[PDB]
Amino acid sequence: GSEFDDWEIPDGQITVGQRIGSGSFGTVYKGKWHGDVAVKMLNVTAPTPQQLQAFKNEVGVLRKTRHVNILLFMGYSTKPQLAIVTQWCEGSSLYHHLHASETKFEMKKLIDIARQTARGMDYLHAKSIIHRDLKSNNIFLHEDNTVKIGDFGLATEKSRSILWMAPEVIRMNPYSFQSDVYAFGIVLYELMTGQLPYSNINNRDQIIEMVGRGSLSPDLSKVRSNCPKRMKRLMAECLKKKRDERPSFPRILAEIEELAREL
Amino acid sequence: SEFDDWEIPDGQITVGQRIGSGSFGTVYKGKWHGDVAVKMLNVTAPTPQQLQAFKNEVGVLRKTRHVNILLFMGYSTKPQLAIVTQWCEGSSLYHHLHASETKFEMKKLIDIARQTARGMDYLHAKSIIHRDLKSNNIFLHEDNTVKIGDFGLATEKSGSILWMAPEVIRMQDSNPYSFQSDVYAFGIVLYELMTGQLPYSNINNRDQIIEMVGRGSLSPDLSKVRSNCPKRMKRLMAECLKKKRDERPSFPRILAEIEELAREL
Ligand SMILES: [Cl-]
Ligand SMILES: [Cl-]
Repeated sequence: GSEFDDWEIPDGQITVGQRIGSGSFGTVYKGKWHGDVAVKMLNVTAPTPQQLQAFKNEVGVLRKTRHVNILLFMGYSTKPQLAIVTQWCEGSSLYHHLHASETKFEMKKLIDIARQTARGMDYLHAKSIIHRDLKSNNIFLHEDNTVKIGDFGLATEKSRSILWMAPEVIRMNPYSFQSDVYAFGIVLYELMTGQLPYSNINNRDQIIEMVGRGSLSPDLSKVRSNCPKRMKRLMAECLKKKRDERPSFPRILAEIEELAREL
Repeated sequence: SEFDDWEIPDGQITVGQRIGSGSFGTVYKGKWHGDVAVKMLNVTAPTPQQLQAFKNEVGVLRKTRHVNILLFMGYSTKPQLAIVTQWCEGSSLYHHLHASETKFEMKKLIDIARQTARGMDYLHAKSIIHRDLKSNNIFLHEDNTVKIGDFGLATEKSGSILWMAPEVIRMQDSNPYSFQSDVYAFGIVLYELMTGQLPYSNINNRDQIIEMVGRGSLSPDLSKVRSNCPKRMKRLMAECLKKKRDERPSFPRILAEIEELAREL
């Protein structure tokens, strides 16, 4: 029975702190409410009655999409600008661990992260939400070791980073549940290899079309030796160039769940 | 082995976010009865000989205390050689200036300069040469106090060249460091505060910078200072940046001068 007005965090209750970086539609800062929060300042200066109502509509979606493996929407703030407030993940991002700290995860941990990410993506798809922007950069590690997917919000506003782009997207509308599945395949690649795909190609433009046409795909030889065979097989499916040949997330999760029992 | 009441045992620190490289090791956020910073030292298999050398640095670190330098709170040996200090939630001056492009007010900038000079004044009164002062190891605490770090392991003592005095950059293999080369480093820091940038940002070749800064023929372009940088601060900056090192002012005078010019506001 709550309404949009009630999800505003009263002015002054959030102290905004260290700037973290850019996310979809805005800038992410660390903050303090009663506890740690993340605050994403939206890039909108003076919102028209139509843009405010759209913000209301998206917020309405965020309020009802809830799962242990996606960020919790905690409210929005109005001054100085519209902002989305969420819980803070002390473990930062998967990207930061894999590619910036070069943190060493053991195989069991890699697989647990893949499993939690698949659970999260499965829930979003079950709610008919297309993420469009899945990458290790917006997969977060909570202090309690849970995976929290982020950047799934403002989906409709979206329908108005090339490494995770399915070829049909990378050459072109083109976004689908199946393109989400591909980006997840790249995240599996990141996890199972410890590196970004195409690390041997220095020019984007070479990558953009070769992957687009289909003459370039991730080098699977870079996969760790203790990576389960099933996991390798699943990754290859999610990365199918023909989008209709990719598995869906109920299937992906089932495959990772069972594959995880064997351990 | 052999009890040391300042050592933190192998189980008691939780290492968290990797932050980055500081002198002589890697910095981590961590937990020891609360947030701390943990710097893991680049020593692999420490002999009991370097361990005693380290224990001696630790003795000096304990005694070096001032509101404007990091507090040495403990060390570890297992699983790795590490120094623990307080955590500064405000991160470094470098991160704000050149990564976040945080926009500080002139008053705040001058307060940071004032607090950093106080820290450097204390060190120099204890006859300590920092040797590596730069915006990267000037930290802002949650409570707004400036905390200087990276001054430890002085007896034990890249992108750091921007802060290197000309006599330092050209005699790098000859222990060129002095109280006066610290003062220059501080002048580069004033430069960053007053212009919002790294000096020589328009030049691509580090080697060109080393050579030119070494010959005295390249120096920070002081015209790039904000329009409202006080005249006294711009002059101080230029004195700290003198190529003749004995012509640079000492920190008691640098401090006094900043105190007053800040009062005029
Ligand atoms: Cl709403
Ligand atoms: Cl909530």
